[PDB]
Amino acid sequence: GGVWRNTEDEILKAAVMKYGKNQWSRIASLLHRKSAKQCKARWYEWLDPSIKKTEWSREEEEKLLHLAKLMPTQWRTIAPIIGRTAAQCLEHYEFLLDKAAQR
Amino acid sequence: MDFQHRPGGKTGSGGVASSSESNRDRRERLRQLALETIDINKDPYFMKNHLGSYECKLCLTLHNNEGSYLAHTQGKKHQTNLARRAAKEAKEA
Amino acid sequence: WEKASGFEESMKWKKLTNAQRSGLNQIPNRRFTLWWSPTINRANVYVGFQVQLDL
Amino acid sequence: AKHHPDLIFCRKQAGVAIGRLCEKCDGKCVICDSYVRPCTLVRICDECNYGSYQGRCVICGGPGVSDAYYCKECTIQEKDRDGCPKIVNLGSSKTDLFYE
RNA sequence: CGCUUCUCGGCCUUUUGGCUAAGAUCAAGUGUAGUAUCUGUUCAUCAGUUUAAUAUCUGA
RNA sequence: AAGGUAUGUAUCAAGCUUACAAGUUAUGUAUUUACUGACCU
Ligand SMILES: [Mg+2]
Ligand SMILES: [Zn+2]
Ligand SMILES: [Zn+2]
Ligand SMILES: [Zn+2]
Repeated sequence: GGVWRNTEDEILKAAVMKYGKNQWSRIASLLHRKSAKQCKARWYEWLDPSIKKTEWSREEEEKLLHLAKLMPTQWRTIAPIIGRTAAQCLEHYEFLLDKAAQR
Repeated sequence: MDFQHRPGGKTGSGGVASSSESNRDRRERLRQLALETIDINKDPYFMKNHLGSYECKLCLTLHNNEGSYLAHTQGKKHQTNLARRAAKEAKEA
Repeated sequence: WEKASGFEESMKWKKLTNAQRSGLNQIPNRRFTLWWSPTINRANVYVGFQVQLDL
Repeated sequence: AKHHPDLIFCRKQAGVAIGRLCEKCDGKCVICDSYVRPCTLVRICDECNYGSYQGRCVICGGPGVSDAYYCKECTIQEKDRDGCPKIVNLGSSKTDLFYE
């Protein structure tokens, strides 16, 4: 299911602080539900300290609305180019801005 | 038989433990993890009581396990309501 | 012949260290060898050295 | 029992019919519900021992095997001198488990 | 008195050393009745309601 | 033939060796996590 509540997010933050980056079985060894694939998936999808998980700018939105017209799907190719880079934060932006350009 | 390329094991091994001993070791391991993380954070309000549970000491709040404590570092900011106790500590900035 | 639970649906879902997980199952391999024991152990192919088991 | 708090006892006048326990519950006391020190036989009323219900388990309602007893700790508290301890209703356990 | 260098001590990364194919793989739990605890969360003057006392309703 | 039934220590003789050199309480809830009852095929 992969629900990822807070009491495992903070333990994952502690584990990545202790063990490292390319070492995921050793920190899935202490979570009782999760495998190492799900640990990689969250720590690069939600818990990465480089993720600017708020603050929608104005430069990146005028960037993506004619960056997601170049390659129309593919929000994992244009995720590092935007650098909002969660690859669904981009999809949140694009569906919100095509609601606000419709209303 | 491949005596070279069979998945090895050592004699007198005793084998891999059951689920109860494994996740008890997981809870002890996770205890050592959270203790060393708060030791690195140098938190002076983490207390462990007489029965293996965790307490925010300024907060006076109980916590069953480790991630119940170290997810109580964000709500109910007495953490900055010690600015009143710092004003009693020193009448200026 | 054998019928008994080589599928062994969820076996009794045990812990299986390493060599009991991936190693080869010796027991059909040795019951086949038991089964043709008169012709795999015949007394007169080379008729030199033979070794009797104790007891 | 003490475990399932919604089970109700019969509590009518105890006749001469000796209580019985199923094979799954042999040795259980009826009130304090433990295994040690049985001291006093169970006498159940005539409505809870009639016809089809004879020799049937006090607790489970399964087919009885051995005689039922109270503890010494039920005896000296005189929890045997109340009504007949025949658990009447089947409620919220071994019903939903049957539907599961 | 000041300046550069030298040596002794008060000391703030030291994990078992290196290399292979990250060496290699792995990691099942239910249902029932109840509690405790975090997180999220929010907290103008009568009259009778109610409560041990307190705190909803209605009143201007 | 090796590759599997480990090796590493501490006392106790034959094997082998010379036969030699030698005077802030609190609520309502969304909500996990822990815990209880010899609860249960
Ligand atoms: Mg080996
Ligand atoms: Zn009893
Ligand atoms: Zn009765
Ligand atoms: Zn019974």
